Amino acid sequence: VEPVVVIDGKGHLVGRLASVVAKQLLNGQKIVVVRAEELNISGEFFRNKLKYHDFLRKATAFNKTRGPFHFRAPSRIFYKALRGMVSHKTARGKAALERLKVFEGIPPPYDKKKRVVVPQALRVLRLKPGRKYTTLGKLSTSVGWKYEDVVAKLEAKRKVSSAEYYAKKRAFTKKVASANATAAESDVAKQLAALGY
Amino acid sequence: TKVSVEGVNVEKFNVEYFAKEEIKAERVEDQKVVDKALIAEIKKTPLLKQYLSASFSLKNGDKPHMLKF
Amino acid sequence: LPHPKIVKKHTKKFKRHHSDRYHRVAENWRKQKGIDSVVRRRFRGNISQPKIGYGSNKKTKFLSPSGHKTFLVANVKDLETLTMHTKTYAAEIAHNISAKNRVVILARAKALGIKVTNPKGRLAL
Amino acid sequence: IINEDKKKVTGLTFIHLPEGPTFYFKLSSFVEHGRPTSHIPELILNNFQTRLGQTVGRLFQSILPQNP
Amino acid sequence: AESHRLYVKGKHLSYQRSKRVNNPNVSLIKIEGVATPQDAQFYLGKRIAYVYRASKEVRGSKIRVMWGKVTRTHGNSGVVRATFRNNLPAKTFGASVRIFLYPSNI
Amino acid sequence: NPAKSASARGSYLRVSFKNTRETAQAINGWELTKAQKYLEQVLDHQRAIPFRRFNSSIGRTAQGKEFGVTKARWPAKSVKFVQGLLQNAAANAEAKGLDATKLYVSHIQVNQAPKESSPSHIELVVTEKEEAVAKAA
RNA sequence: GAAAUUGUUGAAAGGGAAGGGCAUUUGAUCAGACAUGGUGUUUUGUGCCCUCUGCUCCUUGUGGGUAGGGGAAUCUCGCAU
RNA sequence: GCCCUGAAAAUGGAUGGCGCUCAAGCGUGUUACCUAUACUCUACCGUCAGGGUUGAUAUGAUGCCCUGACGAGUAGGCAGG
RNA sequence: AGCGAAACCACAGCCAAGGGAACGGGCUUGGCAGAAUCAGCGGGG
RNA sequence: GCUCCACACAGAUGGAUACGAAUAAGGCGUCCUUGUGGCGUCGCUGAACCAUAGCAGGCUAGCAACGGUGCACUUGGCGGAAAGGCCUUGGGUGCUUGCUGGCGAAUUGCAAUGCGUGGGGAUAAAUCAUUUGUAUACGACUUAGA
Repeated sequence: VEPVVVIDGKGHLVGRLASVVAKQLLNGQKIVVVRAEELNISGEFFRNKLKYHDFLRKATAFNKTRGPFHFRAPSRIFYKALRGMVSHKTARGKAALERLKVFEGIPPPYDKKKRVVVPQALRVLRLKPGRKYTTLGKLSTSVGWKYEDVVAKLEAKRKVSSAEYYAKKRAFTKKVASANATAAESDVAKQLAALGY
Repeated sequence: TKVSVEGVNVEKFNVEYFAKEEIKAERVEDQKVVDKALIAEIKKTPLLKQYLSASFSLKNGDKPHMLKF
Repeated sequence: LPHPKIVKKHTKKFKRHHSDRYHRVAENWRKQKGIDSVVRRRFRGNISQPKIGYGSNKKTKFLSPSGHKTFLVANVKDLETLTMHTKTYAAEIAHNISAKNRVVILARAKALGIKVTNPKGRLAL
Repeated sequence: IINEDKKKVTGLTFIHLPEGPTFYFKLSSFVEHGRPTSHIPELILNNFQTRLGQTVGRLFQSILPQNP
Repeated sequence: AESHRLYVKGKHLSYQRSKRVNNPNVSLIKIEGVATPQDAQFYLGKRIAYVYRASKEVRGSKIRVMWGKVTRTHGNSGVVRATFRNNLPAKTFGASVRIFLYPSNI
Repeated sequence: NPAKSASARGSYLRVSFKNTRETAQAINGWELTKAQKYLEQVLDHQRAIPFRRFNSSIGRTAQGKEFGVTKARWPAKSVKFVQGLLQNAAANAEAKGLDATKLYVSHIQVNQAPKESSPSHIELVVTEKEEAVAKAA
């Protein structure tokens, strides 16, 4: 298939996404998730914002510091989520979340390299059209993550510097799709077609 | 892909043709009798002389339950 | 011999329960007898106990890897009883027979065609 | 000619080919940090007053190089 | 020139198990691209090799092997059952297993 | 090689076993001179012995930092026996005609004795450190 | 001169437990034929072989032990080449 | 019918966890698949039952076989080592 | 710096919840957890 | 670390094949009246795309192109999120299956994938020992000394 399947959250459902991202490591599959912050979920916002804090309270008694550590940053939010379906703790586990990697944003060296998605888990394609659905970003923040922006900003950058890229490419092709077009229709070609190609 | 084979004399070789009790000069004489009586028929079809010289392999996306041979 | 393929049934040693934890309790198998014992009640995961089903195929019993039955020979008279069963029995020279005596049991068994299970015993070159 | 009884080397014979003064030995020791050169090595011999001795002395003098 | 591959690249999933009790004799193999039991039927009874380097050289090659057969299918996904001579190690759960094309029916 | 080593046993020694285990192990694998000098320095409280097994209630000192330990002590009576031994071993080697400058305590070892008393045998063994080599083209 | 138990050395393992059972991997290690023919022909050479002459122990022919000569141009009867 | 309400505190807390929302929830239907020491079949062990076998069998008739069924077990009983 | 006991000893000793039976200490599901060691409280069993 | 000697040797097998945003919408192409603009067209799976023939890939003869590509160099530029890479200019040198050739393959016998040590030498620094007290149960900490 491919050795590294850089995924991409951007419109997925923390769950589901996970699960599969999961299985795939368990079955020896180096993944890498990006744009964590643009991960989604189900339900209103003022929920996930609960189904969480609660989570927050948790924490330990006698010694708060030793206990259920409440990570903020998206990435991790979603991590957990996942290190939660992988018998983590046991060689085969550790041996996984060993195979994982979840960045917010989409820093190098991944910027430069195709990503992809996981049908079987996009908002668009699973949530009964028009239904309440939260979007990490806020949901992180709302509860600590101090950067939403940096990401953001130091984003827009990327997008740029790319699209730009694009172009240059779109320009390129066009030429091909043109050469091939013309130098298309001469024998040789023909033939192929017969077979199909 | 089938060739013409009927031009070939093959009945010389049976099992016993393959005992051993540096290559035998007898064996190489039977090669060239077959081969030259064969090359001719491969030369009829386009690209077959080239097709045979190449190596078969599987390429990424060749799922051999789908594949036709 | 064109012997049957010898099935071993159970190759592990039948150790005694707890013969591993305590140094006093020995690897020599003994049944457990307390009625609160799990071994005696054969709960899952717990050690396999010798039952009669593990019994070997009567055709192949006693047969060693060579496909011969072991047989102890003390002296060169005792060997020459197998004069007729070279295909079936293997002359195990017995452990206490000396050096000077052995070299003589090997002379005959080689001549008779008896496969000795333990040559090179005490003996050098 | 070298022999093995068990998985260990033990006997070592040195026969001279015509006529034939012929010896036999029992190696005891053997083992394995030098990594020697292809230069030819010097001989030394120690304690051999006996005439039976300087016959074995008289062996090895011959069986190893007189080049060094 | 690029490929010398005459085999289909599957992964070694598990031992056939339950919730609780695994039998290590039946190794479960996913094969590449195979999705159904129908597509799998093709692979039934081809020889598998699991391949791996070890520390020490044995026969002039550091590169050891185990061999075995696809035996039957498993559920619908095309995950397939497979038995080796010596069983596959478990430490190799999620490792690549080279599935071959002899014996042909085709 | 036994043609290269000198040993020196001492047995049924009225020394704390546990302290000896230490001062021995402390000195294990040292060039005899650097070794003997070190036992003078424990005597003068310059350096201390890294107690490692039998060490409950040893007061932490900086001298432990030399080794990798926090705990370390200065034990007189133990070392008194061990440099007594080393001195002997040195002299054995000089009867054997060795180079004392290359010497080192290859193997030292201490195990209890019969007995309340708590006595202890010691056997240290010293060896020439073999070097000196060349080649040609 | 056992075991507990103790030291030294070497190997291995060790993220708030170890030892057990099923199964394999890796590492280290141990085995692993004074096995060497079988058959059918062919030169010769010998003997308990052929043949000449016997001598002796005993129980029933369907016997046993052992000398002297000669001879392979018949003989595979045995055994070596 | 589903949904909110239809009160319960006090160390952080659990549809088992993660998580799930045109479900991975509820109701129902259809098929496919997963697996027990269960069932089927074959071999093996042992036990029980029924037998075979002598002008004697190319192995101790207290042998050597043929057929079939069966196999949890404390006190306790019987038997072979 | 030396000399130098004894009592005691199945085995180990992290939380949270569940484990029906005034039974949780080994089990189930989680949170977690880095070697090594010294000084406090008078803290719980 | 530099230098001198002595030794020691969790699973690659054609290619991770770069827009962003929306999804009751979007690409992509074209005309410009420069727009939430028109006309054209695509999608309904990567089943694609690009690579892909040569002793596990040899040794040699030309034709046609003036391209493709490998390799150390060289010019200039870009990349700071984890840049640690990505492009380009110039020349040299291979290879070219774009086209046609000329040789070799056996017997492997009918399957069993085929960069650390242990000492020296030179030199950077830390620790111990000493000194100071802003520190101190002991440590640790702070100072000072060719």
